[PDB]
Amino acid sequence: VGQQYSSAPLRTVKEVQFGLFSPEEVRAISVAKIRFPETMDETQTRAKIGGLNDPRLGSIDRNLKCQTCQEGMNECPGHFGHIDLAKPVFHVGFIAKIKKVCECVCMHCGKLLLDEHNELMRQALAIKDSKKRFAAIWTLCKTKMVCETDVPSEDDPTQLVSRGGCGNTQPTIRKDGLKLVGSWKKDRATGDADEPELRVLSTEEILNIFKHISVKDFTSLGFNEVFSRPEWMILTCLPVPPPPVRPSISFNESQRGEDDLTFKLADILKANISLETLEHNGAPHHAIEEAESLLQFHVATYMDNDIAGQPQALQKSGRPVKSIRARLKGKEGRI
Amino acid sequence: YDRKVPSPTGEYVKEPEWVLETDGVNLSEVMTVPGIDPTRIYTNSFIDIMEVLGIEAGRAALYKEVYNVIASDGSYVNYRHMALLVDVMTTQGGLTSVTRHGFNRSNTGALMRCSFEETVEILFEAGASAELDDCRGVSENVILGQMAPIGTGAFDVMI
Amino acid sequence: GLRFGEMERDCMIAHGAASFLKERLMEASDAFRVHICGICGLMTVIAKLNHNQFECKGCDNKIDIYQIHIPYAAKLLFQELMAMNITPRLYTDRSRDF
Amino acid sequence: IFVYQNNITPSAMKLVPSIPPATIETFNEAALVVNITHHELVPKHIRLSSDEKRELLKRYRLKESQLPRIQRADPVALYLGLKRGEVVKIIRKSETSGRYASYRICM
Amino acid sequence: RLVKALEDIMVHYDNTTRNSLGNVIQFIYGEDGMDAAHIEKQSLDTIGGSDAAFEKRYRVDLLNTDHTLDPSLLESGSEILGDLKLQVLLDEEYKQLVKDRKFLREVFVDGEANWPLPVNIRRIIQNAQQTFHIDHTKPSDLTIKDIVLGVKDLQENLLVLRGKNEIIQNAQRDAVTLFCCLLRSRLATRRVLQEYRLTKQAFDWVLSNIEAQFLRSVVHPGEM
Amino acid sequence: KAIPKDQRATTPYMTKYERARILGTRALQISMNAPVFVDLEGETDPLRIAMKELAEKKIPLVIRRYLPDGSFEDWSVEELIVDL
Ligand SMILES: [Zn+2]
Ligand SMILES: [Zn+2]
Ligand SMILES: [Zn+2]
Repeated sequence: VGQQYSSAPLRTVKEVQFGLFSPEEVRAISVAKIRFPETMDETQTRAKIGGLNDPRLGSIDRNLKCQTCQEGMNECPGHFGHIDLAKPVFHVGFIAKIKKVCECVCMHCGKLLLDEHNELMRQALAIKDSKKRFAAIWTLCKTKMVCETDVPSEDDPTQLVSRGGCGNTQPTIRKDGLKLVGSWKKDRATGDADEPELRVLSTEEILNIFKHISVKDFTSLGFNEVFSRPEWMILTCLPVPPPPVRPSISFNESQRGEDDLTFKLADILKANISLETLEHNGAPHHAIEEAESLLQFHVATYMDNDIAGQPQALQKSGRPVKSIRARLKGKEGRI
Repeated sequence: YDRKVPSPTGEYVKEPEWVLETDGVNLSEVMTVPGIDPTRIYTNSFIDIMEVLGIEAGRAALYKEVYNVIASDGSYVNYRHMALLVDVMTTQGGLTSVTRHGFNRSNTGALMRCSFEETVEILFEAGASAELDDCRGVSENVILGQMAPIGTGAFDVMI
Repeated sequence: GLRFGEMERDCMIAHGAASFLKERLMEASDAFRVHICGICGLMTVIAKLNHNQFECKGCDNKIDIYQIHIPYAAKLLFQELMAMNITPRLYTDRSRDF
Repeated sequence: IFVYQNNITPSAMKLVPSIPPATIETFNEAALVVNITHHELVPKHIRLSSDEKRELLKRYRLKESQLPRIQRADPVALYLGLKRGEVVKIIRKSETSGRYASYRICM
Repeated sequence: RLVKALEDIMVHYDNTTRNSLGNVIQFIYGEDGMDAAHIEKQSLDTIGGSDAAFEKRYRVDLLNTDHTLDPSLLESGSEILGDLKLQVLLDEEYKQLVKDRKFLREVFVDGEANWPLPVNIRRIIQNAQQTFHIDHTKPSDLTIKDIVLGVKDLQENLLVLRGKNEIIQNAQRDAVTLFCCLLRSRLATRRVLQEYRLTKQAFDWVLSNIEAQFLRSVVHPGEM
Repeated sequence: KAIPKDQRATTPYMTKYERARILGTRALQISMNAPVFVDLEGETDPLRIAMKELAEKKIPLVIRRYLPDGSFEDWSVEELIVDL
């Protein structure tokens, strides 16, 4: 539609695969490294820093430089950035999912709460529809809170068959804001085992459970092992959107105005910086987890706004907001 | 009832015959009754024909029925059309209704009329369950600025 | 009336006016040109136009790469969907690996 | 083929696949007083050898799942003892083209 | 609601009818590969009448004074009286007509003769009566072979499918069965000589024409 | 997945949708001051002109017909018979 050449064959899109970025992948694809929450100033001298919009990403001021791809502020498929998070954070839009999944797999061994030995469960496993399966399994096994070691065979209920070994009790999970809380107990009101126990299911716990689960288990669920691993519903590596995504408002020369999206990235980068600092220099133990819930907040904030708290900060005293669900909706409702 | 039938001389002859019309149904148990030609027995309940004679029969029935509805208005419509209807309504071995069965689908994709304004939760879920969109729908290709593979766009032009 | 609803859309599909449906239902947002990797449908292709160099890196592709047109909105939509860890793999063939 | 008169013990019914690979079929006498296949609305169903089937899917380049279907419990399929996977060629009359062959794959 | 269920079904280049999933709904559209707008109601004469009128009409017996082609109709009519090798052809023709009469009566039990089929033959003929100014006075310069073998080759060309293999070649035969019945019933030797005195050119023209019209009547891959 | 120039089973004729998309594209180019391969008998309209270039089998375009399986056939505008 524009001009120039391309030894590359012109073609139309026929299929479209939907998946989730693997932590590995985002790093393979990213061209930046992002460390500084700053943007274009180095001792006043205008340019950019090895931090945000600059490294290999596109440019501004009408400069044809950009990952040796040239072209300029136009005809430039903005290139993606990279940025490593300290402790693994959660992805807002999938939290609900994560639960539903945690309530389907036993904690510690990462094995489906119900096997083929269960005849009810067999029916839900024959269903060939992600929505249905994941729905049919969850409602069926969310009930059991004890990872069975043995289950009555297809024959005489007299003999029991050995299966996933770990009769450990399962927790009852309840969502509280941006975290997941669960309760335990040795039976329901059975001698010497009353009263629950409440601890917070961190992100590292969640990772081991989602990483130990085996393919045949994702299968029964809505995952493909190739484009979507449950473990990828939790963020490890933040993919950085290129400058055309978050343009920098400019009137003539010398006048601020960088998109609300670059602001929430400074917060994520800072909420990440103060986190690495602490674990390295002086770790006050459970006094750090408060800068961890901040990153967990700015990563959730930077993607969506619909919680108890609304981060409208920015440069205004008149609180505004623009995540991404907010941007997609405006464009999904415009199209 | 009248009934054009062949004559031994060859010409078709109007050879009238007695037929019983019923107001209630029990196909399974009337075929058996002796004295009747179990071959020609008919019902306007295709659902019962299917259960007793098999889906292919049902298909014929369902057509015979759809036909009469239109015919009864003096109207006429080419076979190919109702036929196609009757087939779609059949290909799965059983009689499938079309007056909206599913609340989600019938034969669409995860993008056409992104309804619910939840193209938000739909995309998140589509990422979770590695969804493979075929892009054969008009509006899905719109979002890609393409023509759908229909009529005019059902083939590529090249140099 | 005067809107172009599902109903007039159907009639146009019957007529088989494929390209008209595109011109109407679409939003004139000037088609954009992007370079896509043929192995992972992401817009991760460095198009060095002057040295015929493309590269996808991470994938190791300097040959399997295509060029496509899409409305600018489309492009942002995708990059945005990428910004949320969602992968809009764009592919150039229906004949899946099946 | 077991032709009962009134009904089978829901227990004796769990004794059908009890001897693979052989197959057991149950037919209620009443269901046989009349041969449905002789009905005026039942086209002729002809089973295809796995070879015939093979050539079928090839020549039309189809996934086994893109063929019209016939239920294993379907009356005509029960009549021919079809098994999930087998394909039937159905030759029917037509007011469009004298003959017209369709195919159905038992499930 | 109906449009929702079938909105994705189209006719593909293999002359098949499938939906967005690629599932086969009709191995040939409308079972005949034809396009409804190129169809018209025509009457298949062969079904109706007494077996007697059927015979006075389509029966030709060169080996028999009475029931042969009066030499007024044909140029080689006098010197054909008795051609053994030609009777074989006529007999094979007449046989085919009878097989058909039986077939049509098994399809349409009504005895009903009027059905929509592509190519209005009745017309093409009147379009030969006054296009070549044919006079029903002089004999035709038509050879009993010209007809019999001409009509027989035509059928090789109608074509709705082209697959070069066993299966498809049958489909092709199927999709065309009813139409040929009409063709054979109309371009039967007596008829083409005793009913509408065509000439080797008018007839050669008609044949040519029917092939064309028939091919324009096939459905175009892409029709939604 | 390609199919040799022989073995092509698809129709020898040009479908209306094909003859409709060709005239379209071609007409477009002509409207964009593109090289014309025909001798105008004094015709001004691009579509009008494309119909003539189609009429004189002078259109270097090729139609790639996709089967539903994925394979395809390539037919050059030139071959395709243009009745309609
Ligand atoms: Zn660039
Ligand atoms: Zn466990
Ligand atoms: Zn790549």
